Amino acid sequence: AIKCVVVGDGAVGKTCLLISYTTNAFPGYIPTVFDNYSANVMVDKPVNLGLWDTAGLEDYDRLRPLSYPQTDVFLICFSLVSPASFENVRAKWYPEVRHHCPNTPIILVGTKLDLRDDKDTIEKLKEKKLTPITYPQGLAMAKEIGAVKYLECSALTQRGLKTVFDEAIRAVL
Ligand SMILES: Nc1nc2c(ncn2[C@@H]2O[C@H](COP(=O)(O)OP(=O)(O)NP(=O)(O)O)[C@@H](O)[C@H]2O)c(=O)[nH]1
Ligand SMILES: [Mg+2]
Repeated sequence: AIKCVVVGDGAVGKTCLLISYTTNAFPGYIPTVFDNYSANVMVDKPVNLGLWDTAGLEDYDRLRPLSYPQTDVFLICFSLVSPASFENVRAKWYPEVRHHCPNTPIILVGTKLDLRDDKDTIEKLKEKKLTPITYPQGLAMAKEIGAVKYLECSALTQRGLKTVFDEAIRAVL
């Protein structure tokens, strides 16, 4: 099995992405405490992928890193429509992962891709003087954190969803 650990701010869509990917179902917001999912996947070919779905809420900061030993690949996730979560990629998640796992490959994943170029979402953000994260900004952030790939997905439409796991696996094999 490959151990893939998924981290990122509360509500960015970690659980939706894992459940959408393993089951084709879309939940179902219940904040995660901790869950383990597993998929037998064909990449490039069969793989047992163990997915560790972590708590994004700050109450679990002291506990979350207990999950980290032995990880094969990390997914650091941020919502493409939440600039705070994007800044936390380098302000919180990158350092927390690296504190514990200096070497383990990171994939940076921008989530809720279906909302990024949604007009109502862009309007609401604009009122707040903010704008969705664009692909080149995500790429710059991937570079700044030495992520091995930057990928965008939607758990809702499944755009980009398979490639996230193909690349997590390619990162390890
Ligand atoms: N529009 C859209 N909404 C999404 C998508 N993925 C998740 N959401 C919404 O964002 C909310 C948070 O989703 P969830 O996966 O539970 O977030 P989480 O990162 O696992 N939060 P926690 O760290 O607290 O477990 C849910 O209401 C969910 O339906 C998406 O791909 N598109
Ligand atoms: Mg969750």
